[PDB]
Amino acid sequence: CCRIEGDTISQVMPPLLIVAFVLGALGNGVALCGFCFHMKTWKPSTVYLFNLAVADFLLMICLPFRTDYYLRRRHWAFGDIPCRVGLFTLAMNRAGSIVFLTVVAADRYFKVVHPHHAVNTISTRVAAGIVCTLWALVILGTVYLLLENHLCVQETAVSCESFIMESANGWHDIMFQLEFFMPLGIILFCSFKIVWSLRRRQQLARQARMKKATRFIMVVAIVFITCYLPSVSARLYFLWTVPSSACDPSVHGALHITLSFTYMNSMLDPLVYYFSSPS
Amino acid sequence: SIAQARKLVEQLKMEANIDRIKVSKAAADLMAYCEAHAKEDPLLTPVPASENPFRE
Amino acid sequence: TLSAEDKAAVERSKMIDRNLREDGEKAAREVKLLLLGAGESGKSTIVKQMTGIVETHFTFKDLHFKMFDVGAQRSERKKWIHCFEGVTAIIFCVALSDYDLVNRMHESMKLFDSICNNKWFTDTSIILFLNKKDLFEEKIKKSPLTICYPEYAGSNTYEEAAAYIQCQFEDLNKRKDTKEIYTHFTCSTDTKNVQFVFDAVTDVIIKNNLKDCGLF
Amino acid sequence: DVQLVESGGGLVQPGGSRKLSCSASGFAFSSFGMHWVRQAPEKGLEWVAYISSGSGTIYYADTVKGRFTISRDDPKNTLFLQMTSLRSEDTAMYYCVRSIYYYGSSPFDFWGQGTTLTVSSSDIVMTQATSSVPVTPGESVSISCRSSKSLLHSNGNTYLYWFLQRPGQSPQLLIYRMSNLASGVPDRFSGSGSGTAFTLTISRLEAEDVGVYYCMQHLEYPLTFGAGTKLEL
Amino acid sequence: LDQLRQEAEQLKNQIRDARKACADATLSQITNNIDPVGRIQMRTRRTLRGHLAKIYAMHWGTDSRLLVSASQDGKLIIWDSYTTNKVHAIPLRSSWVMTCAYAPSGNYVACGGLDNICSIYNLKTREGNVRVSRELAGHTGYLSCCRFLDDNQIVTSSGDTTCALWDIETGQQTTTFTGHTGDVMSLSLAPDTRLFVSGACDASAKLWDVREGMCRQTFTGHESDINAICFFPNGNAFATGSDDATCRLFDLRADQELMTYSHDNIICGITSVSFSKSGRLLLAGYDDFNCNVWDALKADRAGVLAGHDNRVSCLGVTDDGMAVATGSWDSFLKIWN
Ligand SMILES: O=C(O)c1cc(O)cc(Cl)c1
Repeated sequence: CCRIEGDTISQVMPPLLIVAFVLGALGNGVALCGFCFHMKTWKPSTVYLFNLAVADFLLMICLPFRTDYYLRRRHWAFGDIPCRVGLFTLAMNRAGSIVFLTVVAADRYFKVVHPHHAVNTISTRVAAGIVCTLWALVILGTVYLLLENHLCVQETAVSCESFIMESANGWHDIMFQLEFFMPLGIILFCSFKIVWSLRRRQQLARQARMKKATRFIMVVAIVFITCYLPSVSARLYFLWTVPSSACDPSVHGALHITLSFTYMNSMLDPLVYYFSSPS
Repeated sequence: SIAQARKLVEQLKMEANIDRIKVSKAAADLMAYCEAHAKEDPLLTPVPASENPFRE
Repeated sequence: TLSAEDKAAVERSKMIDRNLREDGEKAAREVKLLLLGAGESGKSTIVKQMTGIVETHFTFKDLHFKMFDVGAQRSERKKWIHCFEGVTAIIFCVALSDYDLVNRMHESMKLFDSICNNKWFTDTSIILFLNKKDLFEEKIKKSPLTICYPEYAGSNTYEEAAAYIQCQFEDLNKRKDTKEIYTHFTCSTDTKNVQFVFDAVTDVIIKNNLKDCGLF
Repeated sequence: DVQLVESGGGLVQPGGSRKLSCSASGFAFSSFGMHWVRQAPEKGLEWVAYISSGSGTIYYADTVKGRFTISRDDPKNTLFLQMTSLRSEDTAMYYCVRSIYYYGSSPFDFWGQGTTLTVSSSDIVMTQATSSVPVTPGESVSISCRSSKSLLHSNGNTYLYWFLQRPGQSPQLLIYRMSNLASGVPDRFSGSGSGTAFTLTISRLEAEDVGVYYCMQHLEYPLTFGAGTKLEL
Repeated sequence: LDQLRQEAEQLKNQIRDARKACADATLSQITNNIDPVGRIQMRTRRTLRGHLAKIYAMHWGTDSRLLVSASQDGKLIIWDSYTTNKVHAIPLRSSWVMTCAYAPSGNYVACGGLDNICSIYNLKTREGNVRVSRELAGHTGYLSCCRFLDDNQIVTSSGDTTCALWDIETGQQTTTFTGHTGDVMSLSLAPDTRLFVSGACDASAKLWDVREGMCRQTFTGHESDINAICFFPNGNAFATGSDDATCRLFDLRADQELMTYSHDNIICGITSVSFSKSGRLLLAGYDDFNCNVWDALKADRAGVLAGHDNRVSCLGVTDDGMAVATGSWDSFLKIWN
């Protein structure tokens, strides 16, 4: 492999991730407690929101160990299986959060654009079944790096990372690009249709709450894009010009801080979703 | 017509011709009944969980 | 630890629970509307296209409606008015031509004030129907509207008089933000009445759907 | 009124796969659990199978498990029982007993007419002691039944059922859960007892009371009947 | 006319004078030396979770184990309170139900509401299903209460200022009680099923005589509509729950008001009232989303039953007093002990 330089990250990244950790497990938890404590008569939308909160909560308990990899310069305390499971659960939680965001956006589109369609009448059990199917699909698609080896022990570094600065990677990078490029399109379509349909109403518009709702619709999409787009941009920049950008001192440190920037989407999701509802 | 006034007057005169007991002795009787039957009031005096039908 | 009979009883209870859940799921998809008026306002006329309470059942655009008419419930309105808390909308029907005397426009105003500014019907959208439009036009062609509105400054034209009456009726509600009042000039012998009711019901349904997801 | 009629019996060569059917009319068939009870010619009753309401629970006797199948057709109001690999032991008369279970219900309340089938050539043991006893009108005769396991459940009700088979007709339910009196049974019949000790008394009996008396348990499957106490004269 | 009005005025003045003369000491003075029951702790033993709409009435069975509850989804459900099992589920013809009853023998149940009809259902049928035994019609107003005198006699309270006594076998009113000037909203049979009382919307309660039919006494003192009434277990008193956030105790023999159960904290009305087995405690279901266990002899709050997310609409106590069941406008029941 390639032992790359390292330093500012260990100084810059751990503050951010600590920051994330704090807000995240805090909100996401309170959110889960609210879902399971005071929300009665679970509608199919509540199921989607609760599962998004659960995936987010798992992602928010995930970070700490990566924080370690950053306390120390580039070394890790553990060995093969903990890294195989750690990176797998990080990727699985990220994919689950994105999938549940897409599901929530599609559910809102169906509940505002076609209020009479049969999917509005879906019982809680069918929604739970769909959620379980989505979770199983996510786990099946993320098992791939669980069943692989990615420890690069160069010199004395004990490094363990899949977004390495070494000739890119296989289908993992394609999956990483797709898991942003498809949900971005779905969310943009749902938000645009919801806004257009809710604004075509003239009797319903002049209430200021149908205006707060259509403000939140665009806020959610703007937050999602502005938080995830830098990750795909930096990863694609690395994919490009690999012969020249191979193990660049700053491309590493741009990319790894850019994924930290990706991280707090999880921490802020509860604030945008549950902390803004009137319930 | 004015039959309603006659009916009301007859009802009032029928009501007024009743025997009235002292309020203090009625209260004493009520308190005596409550005290006598307080022995078998599970809501007042809780019953042990051994024979409580809703113990679970 | 249950015996055989206890297990069979539990199974029967589970089957009953399944049937109740299915019935409730089927019933939650039906739109419920409460029909109100002053008796002779024209409720029988609007209900015609499709000994206590009278329920009218009809279907429009694959949507199952259910209109309840209190009718001859000559009792304390506040003692049973909370039973209807939760209806999709309220169809308050009043006659535009009923303003001659024995005056009843003020009684209709009082009823509308009582119903609209009610604690139970805080958020239930009210659909207002102004029927007898042709008879009102005939009356206004001869008798001026000033006999009902002392503080009226306008000509004896149907358009502006009807607009003035609608404005006065609409200005009765207090909560102008959490409740909307829909006004339609019915008595047109078409399907416009049911289409207007369907549009209002769709708006209320969208508003209700915007609450379960927290988007409200 | 309520009517249970069965058909399908006759003569079967050994190894046959003949099917029994039972058509019910006069009650809400969809909310009743259906049993099959056979009776060998010179023997007593013997539980065969069972299917609950909605066909969610099916129990079989150890003798017929794997060879018999029981199914229902609720819209057609008919009950089936398919037998495969018939052996000479399976010669008996088959009944179509009905039972509904809830709090305070009376299971096994109505018994079918009964069809006869002839094939050519840890359970609770319920012993009824005496098998015959002569009686005279105006007397009082007590029938005694015994069980191995205690029939008193933790709920507080002992599951023991009393039946009476008059000569030539189907059995009828007399007492359910050892104390309650069934519907239509006169006050004359009375029953009591405790765990593993049950008695049924007939105070001031008369005619049309002759026949064998069977005691049945319902604490746990398979259900087991008694030998049957016969009353003559 | 004028003379009849003057006669009525002088008769009511004489009634008031006699009531004042017969009052010598309020029971608060007599009861000051008794030991208060103290805090009352109640826990939700069971939670019946079958309904799907507002619950308006419930009635305990005579065996103190079975109960029947009515809700706006057009369903009558009979519960086994010990195991929270559904014995029966009766779909009503009209979903607007405001009352429910359970026969003392357990064979029949009664239903009624805005349909002005008090139907009767047969629980124990040979067919194995629950059918309607007889529909009783003849009330020009909504039904507000109905009690089973026995398996053949039922007395109902209507919203057209009339109370009627029926006959299930025949289907027509044996007697009609007409004394009220407003909607009648409550009913309570005497322990001996010989008398009863009714709570009307004119802030007055009248004690009737079912045998012949006439108002024996009229009790006044409330300030608004009476929503619920209940006989004292002794049968010589009753309690009324009205819309002015007060509960009051009347005595039949003395013909006066004994105590008032009021506080400055509560301002909402009372929707249900029921005593305990010994009559020492009074349970009232307020609109505050919780019930208050009033110490009926000292008029002091002995506890609160706060477990409901909406207005408590029905409340009852078993015959043996082992439990109290409260049903609020959320489709929930709770058995407290
Ligand atoms: O799977 C992750 O979440 C992850 C992987 C990396 O190689 C670096 C970072 Cl910051 C995160």
